[PDB]
This record gives sequence, C-alpha cells and structure tokens, in this order.
Amino acid sequence: MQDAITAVINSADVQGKYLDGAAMDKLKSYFASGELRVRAASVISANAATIVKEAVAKSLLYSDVTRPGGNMYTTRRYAACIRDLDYYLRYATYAMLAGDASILDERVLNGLKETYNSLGVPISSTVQAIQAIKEVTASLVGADAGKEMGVYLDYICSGLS
Amino acid sequence: MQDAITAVINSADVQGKYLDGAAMDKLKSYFASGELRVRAASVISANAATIVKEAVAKSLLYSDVTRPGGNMYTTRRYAACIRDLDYYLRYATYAMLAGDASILDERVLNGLKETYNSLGVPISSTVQAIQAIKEVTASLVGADAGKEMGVYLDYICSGLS
Amino acid sequence: MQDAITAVINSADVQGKYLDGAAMDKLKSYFASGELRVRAASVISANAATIVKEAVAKSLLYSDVTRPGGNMYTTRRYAACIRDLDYYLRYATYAMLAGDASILDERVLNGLKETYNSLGVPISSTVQAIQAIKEVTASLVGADAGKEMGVYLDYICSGLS
Amino acid sequence: SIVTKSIVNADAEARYLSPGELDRIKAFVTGGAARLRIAETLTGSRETIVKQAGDRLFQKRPDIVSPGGNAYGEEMTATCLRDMDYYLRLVTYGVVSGDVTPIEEIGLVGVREMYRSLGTPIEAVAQSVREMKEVASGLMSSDDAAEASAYFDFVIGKMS
Amino acid sequence: SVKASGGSSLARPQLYQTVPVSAISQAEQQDRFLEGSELNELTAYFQSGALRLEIAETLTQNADLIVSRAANRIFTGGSPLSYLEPIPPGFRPINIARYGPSNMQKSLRDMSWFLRYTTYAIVAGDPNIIVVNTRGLKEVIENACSIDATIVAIQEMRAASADYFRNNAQAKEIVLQYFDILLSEFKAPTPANKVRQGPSNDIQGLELPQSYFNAAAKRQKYAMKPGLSALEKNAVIKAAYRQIFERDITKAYSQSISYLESQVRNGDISMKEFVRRLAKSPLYRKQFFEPFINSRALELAFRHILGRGPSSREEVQKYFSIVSSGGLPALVDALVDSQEYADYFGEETVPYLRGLGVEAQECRNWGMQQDLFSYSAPFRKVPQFITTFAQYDRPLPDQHVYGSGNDPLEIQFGAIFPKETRNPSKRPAPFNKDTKRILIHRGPAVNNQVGNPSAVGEFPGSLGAKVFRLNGGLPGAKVGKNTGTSVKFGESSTQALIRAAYRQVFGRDLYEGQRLSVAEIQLENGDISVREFIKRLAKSELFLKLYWAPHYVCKAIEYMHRRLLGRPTYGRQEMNQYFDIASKQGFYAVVEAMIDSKEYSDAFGEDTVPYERYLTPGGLQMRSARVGSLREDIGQRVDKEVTPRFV
Amino acid sequence: MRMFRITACVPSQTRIRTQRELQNTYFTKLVPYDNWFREQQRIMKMGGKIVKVELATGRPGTNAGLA
Amino acid sequence: SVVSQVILQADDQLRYPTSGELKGIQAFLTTGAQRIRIAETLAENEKKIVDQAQKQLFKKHPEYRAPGGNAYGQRQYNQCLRDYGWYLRLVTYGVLAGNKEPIETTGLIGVKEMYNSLNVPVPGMVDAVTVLKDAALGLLSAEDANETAPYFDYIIQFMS
Ligand SMILES: *[C@H](C)[C@H]1/C(=C/c2[nH]c(/C=C3N=C(/C=C4\NC(=O)C(CC)=C4C)C(C)=C\3CCC(=O)O)c(CCC(=O)O)c2C)NC(=O)[C@@H]1C
Ligand SMILES: *[C@H](C)[C@H]1/C(=C/c2[nH]c(/C=C3N=C(/C=C4\NC(=O)C(CC)=C4C)C(C)=C\3CCC(=O)O)c(CCC(=O)O)c2C)NC(=O)[C@@H]1C
Ligand SMILES: *[C@H](C)[C@H]1/C(=C/c2[nH]c(/C=C3N=C(/C=C4\NC(=O)C(CC)=C4C)C(C)=C\3CCC(=O)O)c(CCC(=O)O)c2C)NC(=O)[C@@H]1C
Ligand SMILES: *[C@H](C)[C@H]1/C(=C/c2[nH]c(/C=C3N=C(/C=C4\NC(=O)C(CC)=C4C)C(C)=C\3CCC(=O)O)c(CCC(=O)O)c2C)NC(=O)[C@@H]1C
Ligand SMILES: *[C@H](C)[C@H]1/C(=C/c2[nH]c(/C=C3N=C(/C=C4\NC(=O)C(CC)=C4C)C(C)=C\3CCC(=O)O)c(CCC(=O)O)c2C)NC(=O)[C@@H]1C
Ligand SMILES: *[C@H](C)[C@H]1/C(=C/c2[nH]c(/C=C3N=C(/C=C4\NC(=O)C(CC)=C4C)C(C)=C\3CCC(=O)O)c(CCC(=O)O)c2C)NC(=O)[C@@H]1C
Ligand SMILES: *[C@H](C)[C@H]1/C(=C/c2[nH]c(/C=C3N=C(/C=C4\NC(=O)C(CC)=C4C)C(C)=C\3CCC(=O)O)c(CCC(=O)O)c2C)NC(=O)[C@@H]1C
Ligand SMILES: *[C@H](C)[C@H]1/C(=C/c2[nH]c(/C=C3N=C(/C=C4\NC(=O)C(CC)=C4C)C(C)=C\3CCC(=O)O)c(CCC(=O)O)c2C)NC(=O)[C@@H]1C
Ligand SMILES: *[C@H](C)[C@H]1/C(=C/c2[nH]c(/C=C3N=C(/C=C4\NC(=O)C(CC)=C4C)C(C)=C\3CCC(=O)O)c(CCC(=O)O)c2C)NC(=O)[C@@H]1C
Repeated sequence: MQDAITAVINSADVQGKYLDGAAMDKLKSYFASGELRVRAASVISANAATIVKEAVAKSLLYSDVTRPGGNMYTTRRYAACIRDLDYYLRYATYAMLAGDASILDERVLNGLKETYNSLGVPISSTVQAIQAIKEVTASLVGADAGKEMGVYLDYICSGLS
Repeated sequence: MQDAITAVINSADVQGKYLDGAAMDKLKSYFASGELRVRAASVISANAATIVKEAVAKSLLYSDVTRPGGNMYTTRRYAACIRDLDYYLRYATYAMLAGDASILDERVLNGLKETYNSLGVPISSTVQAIQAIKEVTASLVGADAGKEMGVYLDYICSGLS
Repeated sequence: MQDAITAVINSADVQGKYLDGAAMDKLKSYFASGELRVRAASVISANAATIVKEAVAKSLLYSDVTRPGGNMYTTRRYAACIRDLDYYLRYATYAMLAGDASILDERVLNGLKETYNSLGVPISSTVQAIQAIKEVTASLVGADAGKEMGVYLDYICSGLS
Repeated sequence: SIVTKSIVNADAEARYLSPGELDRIKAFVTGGAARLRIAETLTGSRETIVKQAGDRLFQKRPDIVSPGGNAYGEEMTATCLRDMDYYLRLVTYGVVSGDVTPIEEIGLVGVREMYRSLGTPIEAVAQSVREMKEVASGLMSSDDAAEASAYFDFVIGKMS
Repeated sequence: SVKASGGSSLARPQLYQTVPVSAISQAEQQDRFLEGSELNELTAYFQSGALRLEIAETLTQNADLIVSRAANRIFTGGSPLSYLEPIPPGFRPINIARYGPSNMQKSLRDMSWFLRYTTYAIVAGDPNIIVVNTRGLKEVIENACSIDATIVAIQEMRAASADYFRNNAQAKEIVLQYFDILLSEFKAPTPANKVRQGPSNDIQGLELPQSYFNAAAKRQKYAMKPGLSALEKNAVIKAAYRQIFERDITKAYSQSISYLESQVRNGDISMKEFVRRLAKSPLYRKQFFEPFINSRALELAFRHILGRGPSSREEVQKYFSIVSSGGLPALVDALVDSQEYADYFGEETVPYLRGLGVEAQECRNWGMQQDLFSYSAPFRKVPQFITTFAQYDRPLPDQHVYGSGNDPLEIQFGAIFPKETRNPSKRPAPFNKDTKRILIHRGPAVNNQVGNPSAVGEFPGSLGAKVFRLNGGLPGAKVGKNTGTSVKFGESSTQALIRAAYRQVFGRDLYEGQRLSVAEIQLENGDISVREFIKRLAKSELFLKLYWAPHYVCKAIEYMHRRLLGRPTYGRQEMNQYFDIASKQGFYAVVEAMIDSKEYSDAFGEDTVPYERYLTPGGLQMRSARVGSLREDIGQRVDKEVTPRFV
Repeated sequence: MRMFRITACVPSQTRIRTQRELQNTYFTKLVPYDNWFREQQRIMKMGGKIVKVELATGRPGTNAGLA
Repeated sequence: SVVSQVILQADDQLRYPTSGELKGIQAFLTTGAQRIRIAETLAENEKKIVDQAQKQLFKKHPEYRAPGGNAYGQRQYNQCLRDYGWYLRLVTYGVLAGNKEPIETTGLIGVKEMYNSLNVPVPGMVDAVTVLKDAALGLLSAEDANETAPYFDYIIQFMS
C-alpha cells in the first residue's frame, strides 16, 4: 500500500529524479488538507454504528432483498451484510487518511466481486447500498470531506460492478 | 446438508409461507417410508466391506484397468479406488437416509468431477463401478429400498458424466 | 521427482514388464556418466555465487532493467533476481544429478510463466540471463558437462518463453 | 510513512485508529512543513554533499580507489558517485514521509546480498553515508540536522 | 476435592487500554524497537498529558457540583443529595421516595462513577475504559432504572463539564468527544457474546461477553494478501516465523527458507500451506521435535499451529496416536487440516496465540497453557498436559504435600531436590491436612506402624538397615580395669557407633576439622546418651551450613526428618508443626522437636542410633526397578521351566 | 511431490458467533497430493464450493517416482 | 432435522450411523403424525395468536407505542406483527423437523446484532417470545403443549 505522499515518491522514483516542484506542490496539498482528513475520520470513528444503520434504512430496508427469496432475509444473511458494510466503511476511512485508493484494491477488492457471484449476492443492490453510505457520511462530516470521502466509496462500487 | 424433510421447509422458507397440504403430502410420504430407510441403512452399515468387494470383482477386477497400463493397477491407486467406493457407498446411504440428493451435490459432487479429469481417472470405469454397487446393494437389502437407493447412485453417475 | 533411474522404472512399469536390455542400456549410460555428474555438481556447489556473479555482470548489469523504471532497479528486486538465478542453477544441478528434467518441470516451471507475466518481469532479459549462466557454467567444468547443464537450462528458457 | 504504519497496525488490531493514534497523525501533518524543509535544502545542494563526502570516502578508505578495489578509473568511480546520489535521494524520501518506510521499500531490503553480487564491501558504503551525514549536518542548522541524521543513521546501521 | 493441579500462574488481564500501553505493546508483539510512528504516538500524548491533568484536576474538585446539578434535574420530589455516598427523548422525572433508598444509593454512586471513569479516560487518553464498561450496561440497568433518565443525566454532565472548564477549542473537544462516546456506548444495546464452539466432541464449547475482548489487548493478526507491498509482506513472514519458532530466527541466526518465502510472496501456496511446510521442515524438526519427547513435541506443535494447548485428555490421546503412526509430517497434517485451524485462521491469516484475553478460556488446562504460552515452554521437557489429564481421573499421587520438588532423592547422602527453574517438572496436587502418605517399611511388611503401631521399635532383621546400639559397655565405665588394660576390647564398637551416628546425621563421613570432638568424648565417657549425641550433631553449625541454609525451608525440614527419624513425613499435620517451630523458634528447636518427639523415642531409645525405616514408593522404585536388583517375580509372569516329556 | 492447483471459496459458518475478523474466503493455492483428500473433504464439509482444480505438478498416470 | 444431526455426527467421525443413532431416527419417524398436527393448529389459527401476543406485549411494555419508542408508525407497527408471524412460522418448522436447526439458521444465528442495528431491544424481544409462548400453548391441548414448549424456550435462551 501507499499514500498520497508515497505515490508522489514512487511516481518520481521510476524516473529516478529528486522531489521536483511538480512533486513538491502535491506534497503541500495533502499536508494542508491532512487536518481535515483527521477530523472527519474521528467523527466517523465515533459514529461508526450509525452510518451503517442509516445506510440500510434508506436502501435495503422495506425492500425486495429483505423479503424471503433474496439474500438479506435470514438473520444469518442480514448480519453478514451489515458486517460487510461496516468493513467497506472502515477501509474507506483508512483510504481518506492515506489519500490513496489502492488500499481498497489491496485488502477488499482482491476478489470480492467474484466471491459474491459464487454465493449469489446481488451486485446491483450492493452498489446501491455503497451509494447509500455516501449521502449519510457526507451529512455527518461535511460537503468538503464528503466529496473526498465519496471518491474511495465510488472506487469500491466501480470495481464490484 | 438439505434433507427431504427440510426440503419442503426451505422451499416454504424462500416462499415465506406455511406448509400446505400439497407440500405436507410429500412430508407424510417421508414419515411413512422412513422405517424402510432405517432398516436399509442398518443392512448397508453392517455389510459395508462386502458390498464394495462384490462390486469391484464384478466390474473392475480381471479387466484392463486393474492390469498394467490402467489407472487401477498400482496398489497405491488400488487402495484409492477402494477408499473412493467406500466413501461413494457411505454418502449414498446418507442421501438414502435424508431422502434428498443434496449431500451428493454438496459433499460428493463439489469438485470430484474435475479432479478425475485432472488425474486422468476413467469416467466410464467409475460409472460402471457405481452401477456394480447398485446391483449388489439391491440384492442385499431388497427391491423395495434398492430401487430407491439406485436413484442416488444414478445421481453420482449423472454427476460424474 | 523422476530421476534417470526411476524414469526407466516408470516406463517399464506402465507396460508391466521386467527390465530388459533395451531399457538397461539407459541405466548403464547413467552409471557411466555418474562420475561426470557428481564431479560437475561439486564444481557448481563451489562456485555457486561465482557463476551468478559473472552472469549478471555480462548480461543484466548496465542495461535498461537495472536503470530506474526497470525491474532490476530496486535492491529488493535485484536480490530477488539474484535469488532467482541461484534457483535456476541449483535445480539445474539437481536435474544434472538426477539425469532427467522432471524436477525443473514441477518445482521451478510450475506457474513461472504466469508469475513473470503478472508482476511485469521481462522474460527476454531472463532468457539472456540463463544464456549468461550457460556460457559461464560451461567454461568452468568442461564442454561435456557444460552441454549437459545447457540442455536443462534450455528447458528453463523454453519453459519461460 | 507514519500514515501507512497507522493503517497496517489498525488492520492487525481490526479496529479504527484511537485518539492516541490520531494525535500522532495530527502531529505528523502539522509538523510536515518542518520535515519538508529538510528535503528542500538537501535537493538544493544534492551535487555538493555527494561530491564532498565522495572524496572523503577515498581519503578515509584508500583501498576502495586503490588497485584491487571496486573503484577503478572513472567508470567505476562514477557508479560510486551514483550510489551515493541514490542513497541521498533515499534519505529525502524517508525525510518527507516521516518514517523509514521508503528507504526500506526501494533500497535497503536484501542490501547485503545485493553488494555481495557486485563485490562491494558493506562497511564501505556505510562509511560513505556516515560522511554524507557529516557534510549535510554542517550545511543546515544543528537542531534541523538532528532530525535529518536520524534517517541517515538508519541507512548506516542496516549496512553496518 | 480435585486430585490433580495444573498450576496457578499469575494471570494479568488488561482491564483497559491506555495510549502508552497501546504504543509499546504494538512493537512488542512485532518484536521491534519503537519506530518513528510509535514514538510520535507518545510524543503527542506526553505534550497533551499536561493539559489532560488540568481536565481531571478541575473535574475531580468540582465532582460534587456536577453530580448535584445532575441529580436535581433528573430526580424530582425532594432533595436527592440528602444521602450522598439538551435533547430529552421523552423522560419522566423519577420520584425520590417512590424509587426507594437502596435504588437511590445505586443511582447516585453510578452518576459519580460515570464522571469518575470519564476523568480516568482523559488521563489514560484512550476511551477504551469507557467502551468496555458502557457497551453492555444498557441491558442490565434497564430492569430497575429508566434509560430515558440516564441519557439526559449524561447530557446534563456533558454541558456541566463544558461550562465549568471552557478553556480552548483544542482542550474542551477532548471533554466533548469522550462524553459523546460515553452516551453512544450507553445508547448501544448489549452486543452478542463471542461463542468459542468446541472443534470436536471431546472439547467443551465456551462463551465470552463483548466487553472482555474490548480491553485485553487484541493480538495483531497478519494476513498474506497477494497484492501487498513487500515491507508488510516481510512483516507477515517474520510474524509467521515468530509463531512457529516462538521467536524471529531469521533475525537471530539468519535461519530462513527462502524457497518457501518466495512462493507465499507470490501466492502459489497459502499461509495454511506455508505453516504446513514450515512445521515439517528440518528447521522446525531440529528445534521443536528433536530435543523433545513425542508427547511434549506434540504439546509444542499445538501452540505453534493451532495457537492453543491440548484441551482434553481424549485430544492428547488422539493426536499422540497420529504422531506414533506417521510421525511429525502426519501430526502437522492433522493439525493444519483440522476443522479448528480453518475456522480460526482459514488460509491467509497467520496463526496467533489465543490466551486469556483473545477468547473464552476453559477451566481444565489453565496453568498447563499458561506455562506453554511462555517462552520458557521449550525447556519444560516433561509433558504438562498428558500428565495432568491422566492424574485428574486418578486419585492423589505418591508425592509430598508441598509438591514433587519437596521430595529428595532416596540416596545415602546429599540433599538433592528437583529445581523449579532448572527443567520445569513441577507437579502440584491438592493435598489436604489429614492426608497420610503410604510409606514402604524397610523391614517386614507386618512391622509397619500404620497397621501395627506396637511394632514401631522392632529392628529390621536382614530386611532393612543395620541398627547401631550402645549395648556393649563403654570404655572406662567401671573401675574394674584399673590404670592399665591397654587392650580394652570394648573400644572399637563405640567408635564404629560414633561413625554411624555421624553417617546418619550427615549422610557421608566428615573430614578431619569437622568432627565434634567434645561431643564424641562425652559419649565415650558416658556423660551423654546417643539421643543427646545425635541431637548435638544435628544442632551443629555444620549441619546448618550444609543442609539447612542452602535449601528451601520445607525441603530442609523434610530432609532433616528423613535423617533423624529415617522416615518421610506422613503429610501436612507433621510438616506444618515443624514449619511453625521453624518460623517462631528457629532451626535448633526444629532439631530439638524431632529428637524429643514421641515417635523418635519409640523407634530409637537412648542408646539407639537412627536408621532408614520407611521409604517413598518412588524412592524404592529407583532402588529396585533397575536392570539388576530386580527380581523375576515383581511384574512378570513366571513360567515353570520343566524338561519336555519327550526328553 | 504432485501438487493440485485448487480454486475454492470456503465461507465461514461461525464468523457471526465467534466475532472474528473477516478473511478472504476465495483462494487459489497449491496443495500436496497426500493432503488433498483431507483438504477437499474439509472444504466441502464447511459448505464450501470448489470452482476449479488443475493437476499443475506431476504427470497423469505415474507409477514410479512421485515425491 | 434430527435426521441431519445424526448423519452430521456420523460423517464427523467418518462412520455410519450407530445403533442408538438409528433408533433416535426411528422414534421421530413414528411420532411424525403428531408433528404434522402442530403445523395446522398454529398456521390457520395465526391471527388469534398474533393479536393476543401483541396486546400483551405492548401492555407490559408501553414504551414502543409511547413517544421516543421503536414502533410509532403504522408501517413500523405492522413490522412487529410481521416478526411475530415469522417467529411462529419458525416454531412450526422446528417442531416438524424435530430440532432447533430450522429456527437456528433462519432466526437465531446472529439475531442479537440484527435488532441492535434496528434499535429494537433484545431484552424487549425476550419478553415478546414468552407472551407468544403463553398464547400458543393456551390454545394447544395439554399433551400437545409440552411438545411445543421447549422449542419456544430455546428461542428465549438465545435472545437473553
Ligand atoms: C450486503 C451489502 C449485501 C450482502 C452481503 C453478503 N455477503 C456475504 C458473503 C461474504 N462476504 C464476506 C465478506 C468480506 N470478505 C472480505 O475479505 C471483505 C473485505 C474485508 C468482506 C467485506 C465473506 C467472507 C463472505 C462469506 C461468509 C463469511 O462470513 O465467511 C453474505 C453471506 C452469504 C451466505 O449466504 O453465506 C452476505 C449476505 N448480501 C445482500 O443481500 C446484501 C445486498
Ligand atoms: C499368492 C501369493 C496369494 C494370493 C493371491 C491372490 N491375489 C488375488 C487378487 C489380486 N492381486 C492383486 C494385486 C496386485 N496387482 C498389482 O498390480 C500388485 C502390485 C504390483 C499386486 C500384488 C490384484 C489387483 C488382484 C485382483 C485380481 C485381478 O487380476 O483383477 C487373488 C484373487 C482373489 C479373488 O478370489 O478374487 C489371489 C488368489 N492369495 C493367496 O491365498 C496366496 C497366499
Ligand atoms: C475407483 C472407483 C476408480 C478410481 C479411483 C481413484 N481416485 C484417485 C484419486 C483421488 N480420489 C479422490 C476423490 C475424492 N475426494 C473426495 O472428497 C471424494 C468424495 C467423498 C472422493 C471420492 C481424491 C481426492 C484423490 C486423491 C488421493 C489422495 O489421497 O488425496 C485415484 C488415484 C489417482 C492417481 O493416479 O494417483 C484413483 C485410482 N480410478 C480407477 O481406476 C477406478 C475406476
Ligand atoms: C532475474 C533473473 C530477473 C528478475 C527477477 C524477479 N523475480 C521476482 C519475483 C519472483 N521470483 C519468483 C520465482 C521463483 N520463486 C521460486 O520459488 C522459484 C523456483 C525455485 C523461482 C525461480 C517468484 C515466485 C516471484 C514472486 C515472489 C517473490 O518476489 O519472491 C521479482 C520481484 C517482482 C516484484 O516486484 O514483486 C524480480 C525482480 N527481474 C528482472 O528484471 C530479471 C531479468
Ligand atoms: C560507492 C559508494 C561504493 C561502490 C559503488 C559501486 N556500485 C556499483 C554497482 C552498482 N551499484 C548498484 C546499486 C544501486 N543501484 C540502484 O538502482 C540502487 C537502488 C536505488 C542501488 C543502491 C547497482 C545495482 C549496481 C550495478 C550498476 C547498474 O546500475 O547497472 C559499482 C560497480 C561494480 C562493478 O564492477 O560492476 C561500484 C564500484 N563500490 C565501492 O567500493 C564504494 C565504497
Ligand atoms: C506396555 C509395555 C505397558 C504399558 C503401556 C501403556 N502406555 C500407554 C499410554 C501412553 N504411552 C505413553 C508414553 C510415551 N510417550 C512418549 O513420548 C514415549 C517415548 C517416545 C512413550 C513410550 C504416553 C504418554 C501415553 C498416553 C497416550 C494414551 O492415552 O494412549 C497406555 C495406555 C494407558 C491409558 O489408557 O491411560 C499403556 C497401557 N502399560 C502396561 O500395562 C504395560 C506393562
Ligand atoms: C569425582 C570422580 C568427580 C566429581 C565428584 C563430586 N561429587 C560431589 C558431591 C556429591 N557426590 C554425590 C554422589 C553420591 N551420592 C551417593 O549416594 C553416591 C553413591 C554412594 C554418590 C557417589 C552427592 C550426593 C554429592 C553432593 C554433596 C555430598 O557430598 O553430599 C562433588 C561436589 C559438588 C558440589 O558442588 O557440592 C564433586 C566435585 N566431580 C568432579 O569434578 C570429578 C570428575
Ligand atoms: C493382597 C490383597 C495383594 C498383595 C499385597 C501386598 N502388599 C504388599 C506390601 C505393602 N502394602 C502396602 C500398602 C498399604 N500400606 C498402607 O498404609 C495402606 C493404606 C491403608 C496400604 C493398603 C505397603 C506400604 C506395602 C509395603 C510394605 C509395608 O508394609 O510397608 C506386599 C509385599 C510386597 C513386597 O514385595 O514387599 C504384598 C504381597 N499382593 C498380592 O499378591 C495380593 C493380590
Ligand atoms: C415486535 C415484536 C418488535 C418490533 C419489531 C420490528 N422489527 C423490525 C425490523 C426487522 N425485523 C426483521 C425480522 C426478522 N429477521 C429475521 O431474520 C427473522 C426470522 C426469519 C425475523 C423475524 C427484519 C429482517 C427487519 C428489517 C426489515 C424491514 O425493516 O422491513 C422493525 C423495524 C425497525 C424500525 O423501527 O424501523 C420493527 C419495528 N419492534 C418492537 O419494538 C417490538 C418489541
């Protein structure tokens, strides 16, 4: 895994060059918005249970999936999905702290698309459930942090789809 | 595994409805023919070693497969096929007891078909071996339960092919 | 793995016939060349680092791979390439001692093609590195022992390509 | 980086970063302008450090440049000047990251068997960084150099 | 009572996590010095800690005011502070008199203790103390206390602590968020308990609340994912070496199999397959199989692979049958291809030591697993599991009441005791007070005092030890042999008695400048009896120096009793007696008590030198279960060798 | 020693009750021949689904020279 | 089913079902006529059971219907009777199969964190099963009730 500062090292490392002005100004942006990254992650950490709770509320609750026949019906299945959504939230929280999207592809998006296909998990509803988090989280942390939050959440759903 | 008793339950679970008289009639059939299944299981359990031998001698022994060049020549591979047929009979007894061929779909035909293609195990010779098992178990137990037993051994035959 | 002795044994056991004079000549060939194989292996074990020393210097060093942006730039990757070529030497020595290229086909060239494609390791430069070993290893022990090793190194070349 | 060491340890613990861990990230980000100032001076006089400590290496260890050693003429001398240029670049990467991660990931893992295959003594390349530490400390202020030397001695210590 | 004990080593559970604890233990588990990360964790905390002192100091002083303003707002109808020990959802103020004094005392102290734990949380710098103690609290308090009244009470305290402090936004937010965590954890209902399901029929199933695994320091879990950068990949492999070999051997001795390392780094073989191949490797075989017995190597293989000790007697019996059949590979294969291994670690996760804090523990193999998780486990070469499990079903073993170590070896001289530290072979057994140990008499079996107490002063007739008595007249007793008589025959007999009396007190014959010459000549003159002479040799400063001083107190008491009475102590009743004298009076009085005992006087007179009367079953086994000395009819079927009828 | 290139997903049944961390259930690994029977049985007892199995190491129908 | 539990236990030890295991199947298959009778008297008479269970719950717990509750909306109140209808459905499945397994996999395994993520109290639902039990066994005959009783009691156990 890398960061926003580690990636700018690695992008300059392949050329075999020192930290130039084009690399230095990219170091400035993450170092300035780093305080904003800490605060929003601290808000998410304190309200970890709430976002997942409200995400299901306006997506998966009172729906076709939770009705018998789907993969959300049984208490074994339902508890598994909210566990996943909690994990998808957590790894996204790490992603914004790092300033890198490769951490999603690292631990989560290794083969979570095809393992869901093996068990017969609907992707379309899962993407919509991921999309549901974005609205809840952005209202909690802010519009500035939520847009930065949205990128890594979009990275999760795009790879799954 | 999914038993025949739990088959109508799980079907009603997906539907999200109570077991009707058109669904409980199959359950009534299982409750009536259940005592036949136990006695059939008791005979096979006692004569587990004998059923195998009477089938191997009928089909596999004194053939090209047991002679040099075949896949059932070496003692190592001979003990493997004996082990296989021991597991083939035991799991067929489970499906006979449960009343459903789900255990054959789960704990038999999961990746067994593809392992046999990998090692170069003859599919036609294995089918003949299970067909030899079928004729022995029908002669030992009876025509009443052996025909019922033959369905689950056909499921292995259709699964391998 | 199958050595030159066991390869004859295996071939005879497939047909299921005793060791005849048409098969025993292969054994006689191995027992005659056995002194040459052991003595050569002692030279390779002596100059295990020394063969790799020259091979990298004449092929891999002062090239595009060692330069930034390559696959031999980082010391981690450099040491891995040194690690690789000592395996390509050790297992070829094993193949020389065995008298068959079964060891290289199972423990080296298992999924080595797929690995080198996935990471982004240049196969063409790896082939040149093996050819660099071949030239060094030939002019260290002898022409007869060098061409013996050369065949097994060509198996690595053909396997990776 | 510090931020990589946060997540890796958080995934090992399988929980969110604690306020104690978050205070570390807070301190690293706020003290990021100070650590960026270290690299800016080193990238400015990148030619100066490598050359000055380079001739010091041939002075302190003559055997390197003397017949029999790795250094010969100009072509083997330039590679030694290139190696010292690489390690000074490696220091600056570890300087901005605040941790000794980019030093390890790029050029420190399997460094012993790396120079074994070339025939370069490991204590000699350790001595070159020692001299590179001395020249760099003299260029900038002492309090600023104290942070800089901490990443320098890591390069020395592993190659010692 | 239980007949066996596995040991009771000190358990140290982490009640709550602090910032220094979280930082230090993070690198401790990784076996690293605190790097630039973990130092910065402390640096930021130590700077903020000065401010965190000012948070608590104000809150500790004004603690009375906060709880007073809280209780007045919540409870109506009188004064709640008579007996001191923003967003309303829909709370109703509780009456003081209706709630009752006992319930009011609980309510008041909890409100103070909530604030007290908040002050501890800031000082600790980690809301772990809150998360643990507040999570599963809503359910247990629901029964006889209103939830709606508690939320507004905390929310009142949140405002109360905010207005009273109010220093800086960098200061007050620490107070705010920790209170915000407090209410959120209290609003959260009790989570499901961690169910440790039994892997087979032999092992019991367990349960642990979601609070115990919230503080007790989570074991760092490493998983090999194929995409990871090689630095954290190295950290996974190092941890895998730290699990299998108990330590990082690749750092210590540069002992590493790079052949296996390369395949896992790629993703050819999984971590399950790595552990499999690493535990059947010659590197593990030499270190954790070769130096150990088949039973102990099995016990070590359990903690390396499964990360726990053998749980049941049947499990040890099963896995020993495997290691006897196919050896180390078959054992490893059985451990990796188990239902437990793939449930805990799966395929990717490195095995980890699951102890007191990680999961629910069973009350069966407590002390056996405690010593196993220690780094001093691969030095205990005596098996701890199979020994205790077998002793559990059996009655109390042939052992001293204070352990197996308290038993000396039954030898002629030298107090030799099994050391606790050197080769751990401590076998505790719950012995009670009135527990008499069965001892084998040296002489006739009928002459045992347990069944025949009258035959206590009966001499062993060529069955036991030789009895020395001053039966013959001492030289110069009567004035019959006047002046001369140079060849007085009765002189060698008393000298041989003296030497034997020396040999009883001190197992070996002493040197030139060690013999008490004053005591010898008083016995020879007939001034003192043998009883007094034995007492004087045991009251000697040499006996103090040689047997009493270098040994454990109760070891020294036990050995003294085996020398002066020639008998091991029956149990606690006698051992506690002499130990009480040893505490109050001293060593000399213990000597005095053992000589002036009635049993001494019954066995040995005033002229009788003591001798070995009773042995321990373990001691006699050392004597008469060797190749020689052992009879043919001890534990063997004897067939009468007769000449055949054709001969 | 013959090895099988096996591809199987093995979902955890106790993950909810045990409250352990989430692990990647889908794996492509090499497994020895002597262990494969115990490996396959273990997977299919957990309710795991085997996707693809390939004989990557060894020759099909070998008599002499395996390990 | 008890049929499944036997063949699971037999397969775990890698053997055929034993003498006592087969007789355990034999005992169930004979009493299957009674098992069928459980289903009809609960499924058809659901509306009386569900209404009695809910009126006794909200009387004993006047919190969810009260302000700051859980089921305040009419769509939320239907969901509480939906759960009641689903639990009695799960009871029937359990009795018919003969064991807890049908109830276990569907509505017991991970049922605590189910209602935790919906703000429904598990100590509130442990009292919901008891009143559902009391209503059910009251309608059932004396000897029929004692069969259906321990299935309800297991649900109580797993809740709180
Ligand atoms: C919720 C959005 C939807 C849903 C989810 C669902 N997924 C599974 C199956 C699994 N998912 C995981 C979890 C992960 N694996 C990883 O490595 C990561 C990244 C860290 C995640 C998130 C796993 C391991 C499984 C397998 C089961 C297990 O716990 O081991 C299920 C269960 C499928 C089953 O019946 O077994 C479910 C329900 N399904 C929906 O209906 C939602 C729309
Ligand atoms: C003679 C020493 C004893 C004996 C022999 C006997 N064996 C069989 C059956 C078979 N023997 C084998 C075994 C092998 N085939 C191999 O490839 C190897 C290893 C190289 C061996 C040893 C096989 C496969 C058979 C099956 C027969 C066939 O050709 O298909 C029998 C026949 C048993 C029967 O009644 O069916 C016999 C008699 N038995 C004795 O009593 C002697 C002590
Ligand atoms: C006998 C009917 C025929 C035959 C059998 C045969 N099989 C193998 C190899 C294996 N068989 C299996 C398959 C199973 N694993 C399972 O989980 C089940 C379902 C319960 C089965 C039956 C496996 C895993 C192996 C590998 C052996 C091991 O110990 O891991 C062989 C050996 C192949 C070889 O060349 O070595 C043989 C001979 N083939 C015949 O010739 C008969 C017609
Ligand atoms: C040197 C000739 C070229 C080169 C090498 C290179 N290889 C890797 C990575 C791997 N190497 C292997 C190969 C083997 N491991 C084995 O077990 C065996 C058989 C005994 C061999 C030959 C594998 C599996 C890997 C992957 C895991 C690992 O790193 O060990 C790298 C690193 C790639 C990366 O970035 O991860 C390199 C650099 N590269 C060149 O440019 C040379 C021409
Ligand atoms: C000077 C301090 C000492 C010295 C240097 C020396 N180095 C080489 C050859 C190489 N050095 C490296 C090292 C790196 N290149 C990289 O890309 C990195 C990672 C950032 C490092 C650290 C390598 C790989 C080479 C090969 C050259 C190439 O890039 O193609 C030599 C030449 C050795 C030879 O004869 O081939 C020398 C002399 N040696 C000393 O004795 C000095 C103390
Ligand atoms: C036979 C000569 C006498 C005998 C033996 C006996 N042994 C056991 C059980 C065990 N054997 C051992 C001993 C060993 N472990 C080691 O590491 C070694 C050295 C390599 C040995 C020999 C152990 C630890 C066990 C326990 C395992 C188990 O439960 O089987 C028994 C079984 C006793 C029981 O059931 O508890 C027996 C009978 N005892 C006699 O009666 C013979 C005179
Ligand atoms: C001399 C050959 C080597 C040697 C001897 C040595 N022995 C001791 C002390 C003791 N000796 C014994 C052993 C015995 N107890 C018995 O019952 C018997 C059989 C009759 C014997 C031989 C004992 C018990 C001791 C302990 C003290 C005592 O005397 O009671 C020592 C002194 C050890 C100490 O540190 O106190 C020594 C040195 N050691 C050598 O170096 C010689 C090769
Ligand atoms: C008779 C049923 C069987 C038998 C007995 C036997 N016992 C001994 C020797 C001893 N017996 C004991 C045991 C006890 N002493 C106690 O304090 C208690 C508890 C109340 C008991 C039961 C002891 C200590 C001894 C040793 C001698 C002594 O009295 O101190 C023997 C003689 C063994 C020898 O070789 O000396 C015998 C024969 N053996 C049989 O054949 C019967 C089946
Ligand atoms: C009535 C007794 C109590 C109550 C009920 C209530 N439940 C929900 C939410 C859900 N409950 C279920 C149902 C089940 N999950 C299962 O797996 C099973 C077994 C088969 C059952 C019975 C599910 C899946 C949901 C969510 C689906 C949905 O929302 O449609 C609610 C809704 C939560 C809300 O308030 O929004 C309610 C009201 N509420 C109480 O207070 C009673 C004690």
